[PDB]
Amino acid sequence: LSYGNGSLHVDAAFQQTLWSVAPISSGSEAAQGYLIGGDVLRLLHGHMD
Amino acid sequence: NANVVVRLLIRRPECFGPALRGEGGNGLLAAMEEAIKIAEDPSRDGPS
Repeated sequence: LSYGNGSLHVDAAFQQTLWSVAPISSGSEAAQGYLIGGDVLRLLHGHMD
Repeated sequence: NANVVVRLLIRRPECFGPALRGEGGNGLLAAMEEAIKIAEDPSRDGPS
């Protein structure tokens, strides 16, 4: 993480920055359907109409 | 030994001097010309 420019940048330099890794989803992925966060969907009101 | 030394030097870039360090450091040619001028001009080369 480089602060040299006015904005913060990500560059492959010989200085090292600590990165924290956070998980979003795992490999379980229980069955199908089962609405999952960060999904693209359509909200249908009536009888699929 | 060459690989180890190169790796250590690139880990610590300040070993190359004011020039060759980057972030406002002039080129090697500019540094050498400046050093020539410093050597020629007293009060910058000797203690005085």
